[PDB]
Amino acid sequence: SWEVGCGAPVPLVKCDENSPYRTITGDCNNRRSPALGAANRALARWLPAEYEDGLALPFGWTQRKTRNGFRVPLAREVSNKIVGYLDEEGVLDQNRSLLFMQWGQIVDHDLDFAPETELGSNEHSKTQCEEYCIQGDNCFPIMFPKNDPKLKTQGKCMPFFRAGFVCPTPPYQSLAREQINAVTSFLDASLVYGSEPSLASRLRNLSSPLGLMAVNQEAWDHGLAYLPFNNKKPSPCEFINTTARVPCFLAGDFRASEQILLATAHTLLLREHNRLARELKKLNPHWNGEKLYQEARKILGAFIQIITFRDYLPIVLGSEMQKWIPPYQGYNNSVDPRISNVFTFAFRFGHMEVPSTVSRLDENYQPWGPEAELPLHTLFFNTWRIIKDGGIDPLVRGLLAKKSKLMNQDKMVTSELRNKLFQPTHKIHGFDLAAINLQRCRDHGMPGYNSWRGFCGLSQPKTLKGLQTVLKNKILAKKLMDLYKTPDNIDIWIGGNAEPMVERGRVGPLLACLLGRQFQQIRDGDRFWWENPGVFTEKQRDSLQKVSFSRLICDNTHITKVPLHAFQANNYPHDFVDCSTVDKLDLSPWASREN
Ligand code: HEM
Ligand SMILES: *[C@@H]1O[C@H](CO)[C@@H](O[C@@H]2O[C@H](CO)[C@@H](O)[C@H](O)[C@H]2NC(C)=O)[C@H](O)[C@H]1NC(C)=O
Ligand SMILES: *[C@@H]1O[C@H](CO)[C@@H](O[C@@H]2O[C@H](CO)[C@@H](O)[C@H](O)[C@H]2NC(C)=O)[C@H](O)[C@H]1NC(C)=O
Ligand SMILES: *[C@@H]1O[C@H](CO)[C@@H](O)[C@H](O)[C@H]1NC(C)=O
Ligand SMILES: *[C@@H]1O[C@H](CO)[C@@H](O)[C@H](O)[C@H]1NC(C)=O
Ligand SMILES: NC(=O)c1cnccn1
Ligand SMILES: NC(=O)c1cnccn1
Ligand SMILES: [Ca+2]
Ligand SMILES: [Zn+2]
Repeated sequence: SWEVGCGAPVPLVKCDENSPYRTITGDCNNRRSPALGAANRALARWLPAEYEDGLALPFGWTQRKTRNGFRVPLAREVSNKIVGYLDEEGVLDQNRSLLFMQWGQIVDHDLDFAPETELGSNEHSKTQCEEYCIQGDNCFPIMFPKNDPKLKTQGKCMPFFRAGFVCPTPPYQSLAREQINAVTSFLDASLVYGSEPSLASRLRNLSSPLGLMAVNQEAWDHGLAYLPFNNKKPSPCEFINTTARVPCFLAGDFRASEQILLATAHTLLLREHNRLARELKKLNPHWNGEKLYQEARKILGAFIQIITFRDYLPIVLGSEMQKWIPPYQGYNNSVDPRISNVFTFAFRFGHMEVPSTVSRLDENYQPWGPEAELPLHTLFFNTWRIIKDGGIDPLVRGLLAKKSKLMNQDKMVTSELRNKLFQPTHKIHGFDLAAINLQRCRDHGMPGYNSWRGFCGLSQPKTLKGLQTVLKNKILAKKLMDLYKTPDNIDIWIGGNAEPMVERGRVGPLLACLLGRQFQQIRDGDRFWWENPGVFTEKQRDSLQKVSFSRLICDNTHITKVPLHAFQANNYPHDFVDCSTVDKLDLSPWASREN
């Protein structure tokens, strides 16, 4: 009965089966089904979508329509009563660097992107939603509850537009709405190179046969490269400071400039590609542009995969790492490599790891200048602070020496994100990411908390006392029950993040299962996984095994002192060393001798 499937909007595929390299769109990875994992196709559904009308209306759209007999609470009311807090003191993670939060953002970006629908061009459809808060079509405004401080200073709501969906942009009516993943599902550095041919070419430097990525020609970081500017107007980065008038950066991913430390991470990755390309050129003078670029791109992809699976996932999943991601056993073409719609919400556990401020530190790892520490919100879409205020080095020192925020049942998300988020085209630092996450969860037709608990083989609390035991928190379960009248209605983003973290990890049991299962598939179902026999030669793998985020910093910045385990909390100068005692990536095995 279940159909072969739709996909009118989706592009046609032709595959070079000889190709030793990935496509930019992800197509051709799986040979039997070439479109699996490819960008711009529907996110996978691990469970049937749950919409108010079974097809496309989110729960909460029709006021009179209940979910399981109860009205769903406003996303902003759950944010105000459960997610927010005042005191930032004592909220830091004693054993994770700020780099741990940032890498999580980088990895998410590489894997999934579900952009708001496109209809606002030559239209006030976007202007109206914002200006008048009238719910309709793609406009699904986040209404402020009665006692909300924002009602007094910001109006009746926060604009919010429904995510883009496959086939008709216009709503379909026989089968459940499926949201689109605009990027490639493989952990493949698509955030650096782009997931569309159109964008991938624009990022390259084709003026020279060196396989380099294009760089900024208007500014340099003490001779080091910056990413090219996106000269698209309007620009949110110019808008945050019309006097500095510095635009956003142009990277393989559309969100690169959202916050200063993400732009910073993208810069290091870009520098790495060119550094690898230059190096390869030396060793194999005979290799042309396409060759160099594809080879450096392939090494960068492996670097990202290694740092992620070897350093990052174990300290996220703790004790559950083995359970869900057993040691590698090779490529399995039977595995669905597609990112699931629920994983795009599970991975948002990172939102509770973002601290309230960002620091710039000098070569002594001491405050750099008079305004060295800055509130996070002044840093959304902020490029000028990097270009006109010291480059990226002082920021990278902060990523190593400062701490991530620790998830806390009583202090979930910092007000820098919960009350002062800046959204492009909107003019103010007054949005709420936590509310947007909850409204989105509904937009995507997410099944509720207990459906996912069942999916992960975990208990399904039906009462306040039952929920109290699962969350090991009486007061939190009581607020959740007061808001959602049954655990069955609790949105997965908030339910999953409310659970106490597993041993040696940073997420609860439910998230560990959703995340673990996804990463296992991402690895096992990738024909181009770095450790799959034949992708790299065995000597190349011996060389890749040494990659480290410390080495990445050393080779692409002017920082000469770094920790050996960049993700753990590290203090200067004790946990820091000279870049000379740190393993280098040895590109000797890439010397291809032919004659
Ligand atoms: C200051 C740092 C961060 C900012 C400002 C931020 C901001 C945002 C915003 C504005 C959205 C779009 C929300 C929506 O429209 O539904 C989003 C989505 C998302 N965020 Fe974050 N975020 C940050 C950190 C992170 C971290 C550390 C992680 C992971 C460890 C992460 C994971 C995600 C994921 C998976 C999505 C959904 C992406 C997609 O599939 O569309 N975020 N973030
Ligand atoms: C594309 O690559 C060319 C060649 O590397 C770049 O041109 C040069 O700019 C460098 C700075 O990296 C100068 O030192 C040289 O005068 C030029 N070098 C050569 C070998 O000609 C060009 O800037 C690149 N274009 C973009 C947009 O990145
Ligand atoms: C926007 O960017 C400008 C340009 O850098 C900032 O102006 C600088 O800030 C301090 C003075 O407070 C000085 O260190 C710089 O020399 C200033 N330059 C100039 C030309 O004034 C400005 O503070 C930023 N404004 C906002 C709102 O972010
Ligand atoms: C390959 O993947 C399929 C589908 O997920 C799975 O059932 C099977 O056990 C995997 N094969 C091996 C050898 O693990
Ligand atoms: C600090 O973190 C690392 C993992 O990154 C771990 O090996 C070490 O035991 C941690 N220390 C404590 C006290 O948890
Ligand atoms: N961290 C994120 O996933 C993100 C960052 N900026 C915009 C949208 N999403
Ligand atoms: N924060 C964001 O959603 C974002 C990031 N980059 C470009 C546009 N929007
Ligand atoms: Ca990808
Ligand atoms: Zn310098």
